Amino acid sequence: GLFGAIAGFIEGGWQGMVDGWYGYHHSNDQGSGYAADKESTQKAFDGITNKVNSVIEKMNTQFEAVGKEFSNLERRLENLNKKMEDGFLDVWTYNAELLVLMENERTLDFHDSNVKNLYDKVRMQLRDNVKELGNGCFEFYHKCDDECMNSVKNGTYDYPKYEEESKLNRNE
Amino acid sequence: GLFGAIAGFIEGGWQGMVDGWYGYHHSNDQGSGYAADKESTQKAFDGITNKVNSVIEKMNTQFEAVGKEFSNLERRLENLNKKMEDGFLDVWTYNAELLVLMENERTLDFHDSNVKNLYDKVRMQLRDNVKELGNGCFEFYHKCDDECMNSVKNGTYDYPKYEEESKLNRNE
Amino acid sequence: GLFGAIAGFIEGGWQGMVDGWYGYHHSNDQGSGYAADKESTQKAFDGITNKVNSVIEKMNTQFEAVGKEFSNLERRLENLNKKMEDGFLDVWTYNAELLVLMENERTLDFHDSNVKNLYDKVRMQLRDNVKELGNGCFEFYHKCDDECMNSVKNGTYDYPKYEEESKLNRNE
Amino acid sequence: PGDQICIGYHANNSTEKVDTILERNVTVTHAKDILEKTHNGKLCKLNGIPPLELGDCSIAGWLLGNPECDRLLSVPEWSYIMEKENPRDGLCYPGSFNDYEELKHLLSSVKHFEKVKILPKDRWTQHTTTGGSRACAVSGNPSFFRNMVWLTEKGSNYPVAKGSYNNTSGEQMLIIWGVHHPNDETEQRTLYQNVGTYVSVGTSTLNKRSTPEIATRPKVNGLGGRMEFSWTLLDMWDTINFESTGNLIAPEYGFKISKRGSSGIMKTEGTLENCETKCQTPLGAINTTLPFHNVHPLTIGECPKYVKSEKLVLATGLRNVP
Amino acid sequence: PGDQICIGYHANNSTEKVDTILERNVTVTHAKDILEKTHNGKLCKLNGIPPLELGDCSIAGWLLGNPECDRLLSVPEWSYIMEKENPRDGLCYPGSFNDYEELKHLLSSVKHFEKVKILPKDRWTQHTTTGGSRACAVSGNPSFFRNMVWLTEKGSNYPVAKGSYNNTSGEQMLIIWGVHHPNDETEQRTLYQNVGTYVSVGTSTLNKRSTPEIATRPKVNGLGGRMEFSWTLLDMWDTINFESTGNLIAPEYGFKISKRGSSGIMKTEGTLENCETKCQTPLGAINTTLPFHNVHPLTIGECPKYVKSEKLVLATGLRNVP
Amino acid sequence: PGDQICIGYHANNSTEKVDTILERNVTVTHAKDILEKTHNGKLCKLNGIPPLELGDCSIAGWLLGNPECDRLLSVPEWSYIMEKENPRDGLCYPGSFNDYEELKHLLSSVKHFEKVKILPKDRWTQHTTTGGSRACAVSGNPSFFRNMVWLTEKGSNYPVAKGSYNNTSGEQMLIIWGVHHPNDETEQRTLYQNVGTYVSVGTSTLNKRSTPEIATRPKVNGLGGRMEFSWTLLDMWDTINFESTGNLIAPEYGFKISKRGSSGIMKTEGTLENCETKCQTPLGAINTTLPFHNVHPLTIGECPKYVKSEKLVLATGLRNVP
Ligand SMILES: *[C@@H]1O[C@H](CO)[C@@H](O[C@@H]2O[C@H](CO)[C@@H](O)[C@H](O)[C@H]2NC(C)=O)[C@H](O)[C@H]1NC(C)=O
Ligand SMILES: *[C@@H]1O[C@H](CO)[C@@H](O[C@@H]2O[C@H](CO)[C@@H](O)[C@H](O)[C@H]2NC(C)=O)[C@H](O)[C@H]1NC(C)=O
Ligand SMILES: *[C@@H]1O[C@H](CO)[C@@H](O[C@@H]2O[C@H](CO)[C@@H](O)[C@H](O)[C@H]2NC(C)=O)[C@H](O)[C@H]1NC(C)=O
Ligand SMILES: *[C@@H]1O[C@H](CO)[C@@H](O)[C@H](O)[C@H]1NC(C)=O
Ligand SMILES: *[C@@H]1O[C@H](CO)[C@@H](O)[C@H](O)[C@H]1NC(C)=O
Ligand SMILES: *[C@@H]1O[C@H](CO)[C@@H](O)[C@H](O)[C@H]1NC(C)=O
Repeated sequence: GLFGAIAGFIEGGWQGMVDGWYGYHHSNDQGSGYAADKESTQKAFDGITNKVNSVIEKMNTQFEAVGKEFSNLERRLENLNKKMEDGFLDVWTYNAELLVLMENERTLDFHDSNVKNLYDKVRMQLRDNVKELGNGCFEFYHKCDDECMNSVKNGTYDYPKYEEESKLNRNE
Repeated sequence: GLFGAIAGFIEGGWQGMVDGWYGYHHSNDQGSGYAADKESTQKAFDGITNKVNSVIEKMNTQFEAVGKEFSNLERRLENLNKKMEDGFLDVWTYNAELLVLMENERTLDFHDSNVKNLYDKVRMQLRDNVKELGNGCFEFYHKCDDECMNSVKNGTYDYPKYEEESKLNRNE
Repeated sequence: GLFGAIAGFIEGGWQGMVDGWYGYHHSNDQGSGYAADKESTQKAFDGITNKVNSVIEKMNTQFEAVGKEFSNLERRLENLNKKMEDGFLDVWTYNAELLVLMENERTLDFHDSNVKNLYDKVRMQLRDNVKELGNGCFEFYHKCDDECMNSVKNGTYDYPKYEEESKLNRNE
Repeated sequence: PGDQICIGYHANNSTEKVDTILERNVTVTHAKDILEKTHNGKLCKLNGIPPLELGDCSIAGWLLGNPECDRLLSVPEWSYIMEKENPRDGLCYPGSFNDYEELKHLLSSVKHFEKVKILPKDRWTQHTTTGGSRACAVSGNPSFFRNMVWLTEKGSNYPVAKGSYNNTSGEQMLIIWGVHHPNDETEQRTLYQNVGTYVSVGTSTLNKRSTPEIATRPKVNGLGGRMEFSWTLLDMWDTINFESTGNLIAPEYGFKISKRGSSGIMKTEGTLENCETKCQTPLGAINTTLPFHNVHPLTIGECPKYVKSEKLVLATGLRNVP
Repeated sequence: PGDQICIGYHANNSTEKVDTILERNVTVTHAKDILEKTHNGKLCKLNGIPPLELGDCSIAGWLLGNPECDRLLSVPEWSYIMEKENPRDGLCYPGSFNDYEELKHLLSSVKHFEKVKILPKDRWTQHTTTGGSRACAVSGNPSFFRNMVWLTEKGSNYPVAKGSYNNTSGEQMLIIWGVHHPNDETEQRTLYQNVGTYVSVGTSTLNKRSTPEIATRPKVNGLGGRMEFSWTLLDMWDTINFESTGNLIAPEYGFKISKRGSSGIMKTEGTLENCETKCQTPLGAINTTLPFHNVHPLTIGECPKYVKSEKLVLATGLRNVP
Repeated sequence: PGDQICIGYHANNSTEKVDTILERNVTVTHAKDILEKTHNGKLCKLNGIPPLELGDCSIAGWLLGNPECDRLLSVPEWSYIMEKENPRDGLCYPGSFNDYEELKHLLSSVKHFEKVKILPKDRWTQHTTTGGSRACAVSGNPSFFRNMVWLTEKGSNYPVAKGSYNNTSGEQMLIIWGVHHPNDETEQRTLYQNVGTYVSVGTSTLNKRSTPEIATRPKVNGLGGRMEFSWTLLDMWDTINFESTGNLIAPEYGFKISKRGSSGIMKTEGTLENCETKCQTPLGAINTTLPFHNVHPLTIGECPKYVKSEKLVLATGLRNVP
């Protein structure tokens, strides 16, 4: 996809992560497990809700066919009426179909962007206290317990706190 | 936003930077202050100017209602005329509104892309002579006077020149 | 462009690379030369083929003018017919022109994304066994023969294999 | 190997597909179908108000009062009118109906009439009014359109026939009249005694007149004669005057427009069922909250927007990846 | 801590808002409103050329010459025509105007007439021409449409009335004529002496004829009679022939089309003010460089494109971030 | 300095340009022109079926049988009809053709007629049928529309003229008839002996009648008289009856609709050439696989979609970078 994360460097999705669109998997001495990122999920949810409403609302001023009859000596008029009602029908079918195709594209790319941005946020916080594996994972140069994992997930990781332990581990 | 810079890792805008859309803030011994990136601003300006002209120009072949009257025995014809003129009105209102919404989205994302690309250009030039803080800033592993700052801003930074001073500072 | 690679950090294209849209240039003791990335080229080709078909197919339910004649006492009717046929003509001309402009934009940005994603894939595989020059190139901290180059191109580079040679070279 | 944190995205068991410009048949975790494709196959009341079911009668058969349409002699307010493609019971005495399609169009914005006895038949004391035809027979005897009066000779005379009506009814009033075009002159003399007759009608705005045409034509419903009907909407407080020396088919009634609003004539061969809807199509009724439908273009009521699409599915979730 | 360089973006005091598909009410640093919503509330000259202000007259009242419309007897070139919804001064002698809406449509592409005295009244030496009605009275005396001639009996005779005109004027010419439909036969004999009369009109392409209808109708402007007007465009070098034994309302004049171009009839109750515009609507004049407006669909002149939108604002700058 | 691998993209010698919203005149490595702008400048057979080339004849001249149109007396199936803007050979005897544009519209869905001799001329034994005019002359002698019969006095009498035809032909049948409107009464008596004549026509659905109008008109093709033509489509198994005491212009033939389908009248001054196409425009024939064209809006056959665009080029490759 456009942003290279979904079906990209993050090669697959998680059946294990049930309560959000994007989030985390952690692994330490205490054990392992999944957790959704609530902030990013909610931001995306709001956007998508706005998107659907917009596509619908823009096609509320749409043509309606109104039943009329014509004599056998009004065939041109009848044809004009038919061409018109068919013509607007075709315009609005086009508008609906195109809009849905274009917005579906952007919807998939939006989620891709959201995943990439979350990844980059974590990356930029952890810095060289971790190894970037290339698969969506960061492997720590220090021990990172549940409290530590939680700080990363809510964007309060203490780089300086683990800096010395990490530099020592990283430099051997 | 789609590119993750604006209201993203670069958390806020600069009231201090008055003469461009994107640019720099520098901090050394000589003092500090703001400066717009003229190249990137100008490229964006040209694009946006082209965008507005395009949206306008595409809706110059737009339907016009032409005043006509009908007898009390031409009600079907009158209704046909009304349905037609209303029908094109609704089509063109749709076209105008949709176009503006879609292009507004892309306009905001364009500026976001422009900021990210400028950031990455500087990043890729400075390399490991700086620390990437995670907030749009690079902190130098060497002293970088006004002349040095100016070289970064016009894409002529001397990586090799400061390499040794930086590696020594970085490695302690 | 939106993704910053094409006419971006990768400043120019390759006349030397004839059998694909994206790919590689390698340089070692055995010599040098060009090679297209078949996977990424093919994925893009399929997308673009789908794109053109879609733009065409969405405008197959398009208005047709049908020849009719009117008396000198049917001028309003004649005008209605003319306004209608012209009106749909203008709608469909708008739809065709706009669609092509919008999709051309996205086509160029798609190729830009594809180049950036390929770059990032290689980057994330090579890691710190290479220097990132900033121009689309990676300079190896070890000797990388044709077999080694081939492994990078088909995504099977052995980071651990060259790790020690690279760390030794990199750390002096 | 050390402690790890990984970034990732949702996947599930969804097999919902969407299309994009670049790709088709993409599986997504969540999607929203915005197109209603179903209907109940029935004709229903619209917000509890039933349609006017003409059955085998046409609009003309109803308003003129073809004797096969007697169930329609007094009808309550309707929400739409059901008419068959080719109703059997129309002009029982054959002929034509001027500006008939215009009259049907008027009916699209009328929801009720009050039939008013504007020119009571018993007031034509100088003419015979028991005139009728086997083509409009009732119980094997000649009869005629219930709402109309066929004036003929009385005691071998047809004096000048005059009637007028001032519309004091409180709304505009639909009034129909006709002219008989005989097959031959024996017919003309037996019926009207007079020759070179005329039918004249005048309001503040209409001055429409006629000379009957005598002429051989193929038989329709057994008859070579024809009756040519015309109509007008008589404004409030305006007067209509009829004047004739022969061949006038006079209205006895006018139809006061008693309720106005969005309505319509639906062409259908079907019958009203005991069901309720907010949105009626000729194929059946729609009950949906979805914004689009593809059931039929000709709908009545509070309906979604019609498109020709076979599918409209918006992606809401992300690409569903194995 | 060491020397720093930071990358960033503009922010300012803008409170300008824009909408997108994904988000609404987004504040941006710069934006471009492309929708004109204002007008001056006045009817104006269009590029220095004033409209034809009919005032209380209709198109028919003007062209026929209703005596209440005498200010319009000679009018210079116009840029549009102002007509009220229900002008008081139209057919002073009541009646009808065949293909009237077609005539109004013609006027959309006509910017001037030259009225030409095609059939001077004094040349009807065999008929009375001082015929008029209290319904078209002037100074308390019976009169008539200024552009028309009501031919009646002279010395108790009405000989066959013949007039013809070859259009040598250099452009197509609008010509109107009428037929009088009397209320009764006393009227017919007093006016025309003859009975069973006719009005015939013929050009190279038109052969339109009439027999007057005598008949009781409700009074309009005090009269049960009617005058039915018809019109034709007489081509250059073609001839029109009028022929009658009674009931002809002859034109004295024809209107040569002297200037053609985009014009129109604007329906308005207002009056022309001393102002100038390039774009006129019925609500008022527009003066803008913006590409769209939402003022009124029916505009005349060099105008922006009308849309129903309440707002059209394009973002030009970036999201304005605190 | 060490071994290197570089990532990059294709460039070539392409000078193909495309536009986007943000940028214009962008050079790309590959592009797809989707707009056909060319045609062969010729009128051709459409799928091997030639058009009906009227030449100098109008639709009326053909169907009535103006003697200048004799090449069209029997024509095979056509794919479209070519008619000039102002064909010389139409109504040789001047007049009018009621609902002519409606008849032309019918022709859009008709691909062949079989002309059937419905009322053979020799069966009018009580009337002269060798009636004709110098305006329709053939070889310097008066003649007449080949498909029509001008009934006149025989032996100083014009008895009541009656003809009828039951449509047993197996398809609907187009039938035309006329009424002669003389210039003067000497003409009327010399031709018809009778005065106060009539033409009556009746089918199951049509009851259309006429009294001829005698009246001075400007000369057209040398004549002040006129013939007014009318037409009807006679349904299968229905009967048409003509009845007249003067002034009837009877059909001798009817045109059975023998093939139906999408056709059309193309307005062109050109002539058919020896060429073949699937898509014909008035400017010339189109041979393309491209989805759009900008040649002409009025096309016949299997055609691309018409747009007003001067260019439609889709980028397929990437920005072509030096
Ligand atoms: C027809 O009937 C009406 C109602 O009786 C007559 O009376 C007047 O017409 C006005 C029209 O606006 C009515 O609303 C009023 O009720 C009446 N006005 C007055 C002052 O009484 C009308 O005159 C009748 N028509 C004829 C020809 O007599
Ligand atoms: C009507 O007047 C015109 C102008 O005098 C007559 O004269 C000819 O008609 C043509 C039409 O194209 C004019 O343009 C010319 O000025 C005239 N031609 C010639 C050769 O003189 C026309 O004949 C008149 N009509 C009648 C019935 O006499
Ligand atoms: C006109 O001709 C037809 C064919 O001979 C007559 O015959 C019947 O009409 C039906 C119409 O549906 C034809 O299809 C059949 O061939 C006939 N039916 C029978 C039972 O014979 C028709 O009667 C003729 N019209 C007149 C006035 O006599
Ligand atoms: C869509 O994909 C499914 C499986 O992913 C496949 O079975 C099918 O061929 C596709 N749908 C159609 C009918 O094109
Ligand atoms: C838009 O945002 C402003 C402040 O940012 C807020 O006051 C207002 O509610 C919003 N506008 C409306 C009327 O929706
Ligand atoms: C497009 O670009 C070419 C060269 O790249 C230039 O010569 C030309 O001015 C441009 N085309 C036009 C006619 O605008």
